Amino acid sequence: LEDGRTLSDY
Repeated sequence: LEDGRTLSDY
């Protein structure tokens, strides 16, 4: 998805 979605998570 996105790192912004969740740092190194998404």
